[PDB]
Amino acid sequence: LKLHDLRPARGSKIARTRVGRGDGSKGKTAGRGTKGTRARKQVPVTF
RNA sequence: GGGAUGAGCUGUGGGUAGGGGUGAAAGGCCAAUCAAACUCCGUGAUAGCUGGUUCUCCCCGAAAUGCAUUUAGGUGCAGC
Ligand SMILES: [Mg+2]
Ligand SMILES: [Mg+2]
Ligand SMILES: [Mg+2]
Ligand SMILES: [Mg+2]
Ligand SMILES: [Mg+2]
Ligand SMILES: [Mg+2]
Ligand SMILES: [Mg+2]
Ligand SMILES: [Mg+2]
Ligand SMILES: [Mg+2]
Ligand SMILES: [Mg+2]
Ligand SMILES: [Mg+2]
Ligand SMILES: [Mg+2]
Ligand SMILES: [Mg+2]
Ligand SMILES: [Mg+2]
Ligand SMILES: [Mg+2]
Repeated sequence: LKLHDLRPARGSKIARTRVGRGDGSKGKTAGRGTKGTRARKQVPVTF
């Protein structure tokens, strides 16, 4: 009863990763690090 | 300082338009930009390049080597 009693099952919802938001998380390169192709583009799988 | 009756100077009106014009020829000039004007559109062109990418704490923690490469400052697989 009482919609303020419904909650999701544990582990079903996790927070997304926000990737360009300071040093305490994926810092400034947002997990890329590099300076080459992969810093700005994707490499085709066939390559 | 040169020309200053001449292949002179100048007013008004007109014509030639972009791979086109015009040039007593310098790649010169075509509205302060010309080895191909300007504006809008394709268009948020592309850039293996340069720059930037924003709150927190806990655990772990590298690599700068091999092979291949229109390859060597890029990338694929291996290694970590
Ligand atoms: Mg910073
Ligand atoms: Mg990453
Ligand atoms: Mg890289
Ligand atoms: Mg580097
Ligand atoms: Mg950087
Ligand atoms: Mg594709
Ligand atoms: Mg004389
Ligand atoms: Mg004289
Ligand atoms: Mg006219
Ligand atoms: Mg042109
Ligand atoms: Mg010359
Ligand atoms: Mg001019
Ligand atoms: Mg051209
Ligand atoms: Mg298009
Ligand atoms: Mg440690």
